[PDB]
Amino acid sequence: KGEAIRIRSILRSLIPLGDLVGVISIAFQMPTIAKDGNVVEPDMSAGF
Amino acid sequence: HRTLLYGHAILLRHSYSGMYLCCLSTSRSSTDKLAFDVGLQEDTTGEACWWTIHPASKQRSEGEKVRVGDDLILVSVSSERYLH
Repeated sequence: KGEAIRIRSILRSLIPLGDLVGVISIAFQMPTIAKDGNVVEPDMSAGF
Repeated sequence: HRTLLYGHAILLRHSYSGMYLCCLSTSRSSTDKLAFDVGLQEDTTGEACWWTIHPASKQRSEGEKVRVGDDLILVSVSSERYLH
């Protein structure tokens, strides 16, 4: 369907593959247990 | 000698070169991403060489015949963009 191929082409033009790959490759921040080992969970309302 | 009606798919042929106005798939546009380049193509087959006329303002109506001196909006069939 020419409309479907057009939509896919538009989305591919909008979003490069490398950008998605890099964002997926972006690292997280895991909680740490230090200073007697109490869990230090990073706040998620500010995190990735 | 059919008459141009707004919304029809028109074919524009370059008088000198003999090719037809088309929307090239190449993207030379300066950081426009979704925009293409307008050029000339030999083969008529394909929706790229076909353009649709749309009224510039409210004086004209969809399906009405086009008149001399009117302003136009040309929409490519393949890309669904405008001659900008």
